[PDB]
Amino acid sequence: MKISKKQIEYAIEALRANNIITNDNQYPKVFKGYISSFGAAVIQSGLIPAIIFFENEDNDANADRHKIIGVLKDIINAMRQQYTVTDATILVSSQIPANYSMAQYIIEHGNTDQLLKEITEAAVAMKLALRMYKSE
Amino acid sequence: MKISKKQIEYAIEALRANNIITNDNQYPKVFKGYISSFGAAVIQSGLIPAIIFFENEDNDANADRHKIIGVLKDIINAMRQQYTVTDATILVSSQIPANYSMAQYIIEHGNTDQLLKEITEAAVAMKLALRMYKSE
Amino acid sequence: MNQLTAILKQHTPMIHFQHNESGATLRASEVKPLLDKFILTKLGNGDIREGRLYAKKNNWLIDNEKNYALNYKLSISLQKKSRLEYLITSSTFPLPTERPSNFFTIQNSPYFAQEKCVGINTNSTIILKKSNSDPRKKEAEFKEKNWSQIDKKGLEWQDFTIKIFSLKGDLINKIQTYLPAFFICHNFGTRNNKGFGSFTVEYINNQKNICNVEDTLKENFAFVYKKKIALSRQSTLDFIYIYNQIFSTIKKDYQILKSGYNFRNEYIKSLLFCYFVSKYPNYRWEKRKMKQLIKARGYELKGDHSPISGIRENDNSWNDPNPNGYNYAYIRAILGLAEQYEFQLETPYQKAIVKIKSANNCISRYKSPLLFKIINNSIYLVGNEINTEILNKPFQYSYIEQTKNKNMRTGKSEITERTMHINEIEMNYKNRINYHYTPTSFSLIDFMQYAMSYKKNGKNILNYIPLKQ
Amino acid sequence: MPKNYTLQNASNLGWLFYKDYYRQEPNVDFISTQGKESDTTADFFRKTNQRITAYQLNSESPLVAAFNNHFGTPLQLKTIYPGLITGSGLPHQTGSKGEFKLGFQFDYTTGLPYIPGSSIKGTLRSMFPFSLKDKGSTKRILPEYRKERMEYIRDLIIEVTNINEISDTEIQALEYAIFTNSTPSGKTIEFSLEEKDVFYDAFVADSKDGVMLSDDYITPHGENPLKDPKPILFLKIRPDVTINFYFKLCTTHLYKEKVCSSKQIEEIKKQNDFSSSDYKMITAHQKRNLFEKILLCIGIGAKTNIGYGQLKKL
RNA sequence: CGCCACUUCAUGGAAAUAAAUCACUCACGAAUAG
Repeated sequence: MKISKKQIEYAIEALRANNIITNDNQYPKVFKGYISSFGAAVIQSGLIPAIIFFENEDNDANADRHKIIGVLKDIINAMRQQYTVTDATILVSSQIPANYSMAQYIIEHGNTDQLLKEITEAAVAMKLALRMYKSE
Repeated sequence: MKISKKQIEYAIEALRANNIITNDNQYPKVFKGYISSFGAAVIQSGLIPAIIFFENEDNDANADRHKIIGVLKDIINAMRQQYTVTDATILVSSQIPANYSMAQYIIEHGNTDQLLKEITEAAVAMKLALRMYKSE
Repeated sequence: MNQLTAILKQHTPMIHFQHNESGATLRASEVKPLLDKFILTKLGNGDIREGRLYAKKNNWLIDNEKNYALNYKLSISLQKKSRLEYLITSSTFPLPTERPSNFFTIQNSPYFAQEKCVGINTNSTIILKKSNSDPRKKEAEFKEKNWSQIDKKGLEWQDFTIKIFSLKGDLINKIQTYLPAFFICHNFGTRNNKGFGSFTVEYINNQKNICNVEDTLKENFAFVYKKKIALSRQSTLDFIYIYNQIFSTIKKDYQILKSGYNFRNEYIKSLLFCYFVSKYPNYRWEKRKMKQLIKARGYELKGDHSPISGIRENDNSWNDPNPNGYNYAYIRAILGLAEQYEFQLETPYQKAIVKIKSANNCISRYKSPLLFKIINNSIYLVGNEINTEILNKPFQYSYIEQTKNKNMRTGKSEITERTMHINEIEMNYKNRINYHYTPTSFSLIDFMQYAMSYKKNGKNILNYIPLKQ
Repeated sequence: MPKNYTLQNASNLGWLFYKDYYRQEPNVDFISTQGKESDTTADFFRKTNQRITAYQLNSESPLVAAFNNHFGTPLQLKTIYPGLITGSGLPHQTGSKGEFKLGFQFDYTTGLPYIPGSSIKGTLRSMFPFSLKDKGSTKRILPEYRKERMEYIRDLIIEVTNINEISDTEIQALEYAIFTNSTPSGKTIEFSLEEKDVFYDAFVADSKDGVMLSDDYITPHGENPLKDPKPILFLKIRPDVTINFYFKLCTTHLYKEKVCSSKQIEEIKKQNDFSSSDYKMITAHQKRNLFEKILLCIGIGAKTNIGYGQLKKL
């Protein structure tokens, strides 16, 4: 496992797009813990349980916790955008619909290893990209 | 990777400049491990993840681990100076702005081959120059 | 010393959700937080913040910035595993003839949950059955599995151990000082405020504990009220009979407090009602508030006498209050928030239901601000002041009509959701005291200065000896 | 499959609890907000929890017998009823109703509930004086911590072994030899392979007449006493369950204030200068007694301040 | 005495931190020259 600079760029763009990094290049402190907990849940419980937990918006948490799932979808979409025709025959290169539920997308597409690898890549990229910024 | 004396002097000046060596020629003992581990992190994780890890200032580290990234930038900038400027030279003798963090610079300027070589040599110079001082 | 090994006595049975283990005893999950709160309150001489600073200075806190927790280890273990298991309901039913020795029934109790386990349902612990000699006087049968699958049991055990461990000696000394007061002041369990939590500590570190219950109650509570219940002979036999008398008396008195008693033939008005209609005579019942609009359409409710107005006399008014108007607030919210009100329509065939919600989803709960402490068969009623956060907060009332049908090939189906279309009084029908907005200017301390002083012939309705008031 | 967890007919408890727990059935929804609170999801999780808490362990179980053969004789203790909780912080929740919201520690290969040896080591060391590092955020707590722990461990040592006098330096050396297998000041001691304290993984050994796992509730009533509390469901080890504690402990020799190995202590004894007032010994049996007393005092697991994971002798 | 329920189902914190970053030995040996 080695995270590419392109993945970090996608993570930065997605964090800015789903209103996580402010215009002052700062983020709420709880999102680092959110991302670490998501990684731990993914490895321990599974993709479906972790994505279902962090896709919730009725959660009374201290911040908009679904934003990391939105950033995940944005990173995966950007990754699938740069897929080659050689890759498109083996990998599912389709862009994940924006309104579509990420957990529902995973479930309807089985539980393929491709989605798990993409989720793990994007989670580590989110971790590093958040580490690049300051936490106020 | 032979010892480059000029890079050693650059490392000495940068270590003094980024408040690592005290007025009495001593440094926090943990910085030895920081310098030693940075090269391994670059080799076996990637340059961007290693820089992001060592540039973070929200760390639970015994000292200011981010000072080594500033020293690295100072050594790299000193090497960009005294570059033989000619039409055929591959090396970009453009100095890294102080306002830009090191992680952003490699992200925005996507010619990592020069940056990787410079960062590796600067880290070797760092480790070799840290040995002139007391390991308190 | 670094260890505290106390032996404590059980006075009233504990309702325990995890009763399926023979080792079921007091849960330290209730004791430790409440004991920490009590200890810090005593440290600050009545103030929790000052006690927190005290524990902060002496390094007794697990965390010095976030929480109230103190650094010690709580362990509660049973010495002898024999348990006396009780069934706790709200009504009185015929006792079974075949019955395990551990099983006793406290039928008339404040704890009204799990009332359906003494029904005719096949899931009822004691299945009721018609009698053959008399087509009345229901028969009782015991189902072992149903008693095993009950959610909550009332348990009484012998003397058991509470062990307190800490490496901080001064905290242990202060715990030794304050533990008898803590147990004399707090109850643990479900519906513990009504008395299913009563414990006293006998031996602290193999030393008898001479701690006066009256003095500790006087210290830690705003008002303490003693009632000498007539222990008709016995006192050496039938602790079950003693429990039945004690809890029937508690149900009697607490139903007297915030409601009436339309039972057999004797009527005594709600003292919670009588307080508000007397002090600034504008605030009236939420029940009479509710019954007014049900009769606004044709829906005749069972009963012979109209809803009460006025403090006294035998007056009845199923009609307009007066030309000016009347003040309605949720009077019964302060003495325990309620959600759903059944109103008995004339025909059994259907019911009418009123359901209450915060109207902004803020106040979903209120534990009764009264605590019932029973120590060595003596009844003490205690309490601090109410939480002012409940005062002046609105509520939204849902009006539904529910009906049941008699079998027809499947069974009972109490399912009609017609959702009564009563016209609404409107939020802010007056200044924000109309139908909601729990009454302003209440005082619990003066409420019981008022509650047990009432009625003709001079005898107290709640024959309580005022100890602290 | 039903009771009597065996290598032949039984589902892996960890697999059931973590992998098969959140499986997607044709008519079960826990993605949408309606699905998580619906009674269909509650029934699904109730069936899963029944399957989890429907397993027993026999005394003569081949798994536990293999554990005994591999790890030497066990130290058998019993569970009090808060229950026993380990690995509570592991991520296990989706926001659904009727599901276990807390993590549990399951052995991967066997599926039997267990306490990792790291937990045993940390719990045992936590009551030794030098379990706290100086750092600089510890500075204020460090003096008092060491004092109380020194007194406690001193009384325990005088209780368990036939030594009438111990010192702070001797306690420091004993603790560092037991846990770090080194000296308090860095450098190591030439210890034999046998002379090394190993803390194996404690295992569930006997659920006598009932299952080994139960379901329990912690209901944190909020800081606002006027709002609705949160019922939290988790999985605990049942009371009256035999937990086997496996250790590989040796005999510790203390001459003067320093820890000596057997090879050094033989030569020290044979030296013409010797002092029985300076030579102290803690037998592996007395070390096991000390560890057992510590475990009885403080217990093991999570929520131990609430009481979870306390033991008596079997 | 007769009847009867509705509620609530995870948040906050820690997300790695220090030690060792190569060490020792060999760094040319013979033959051919004189």
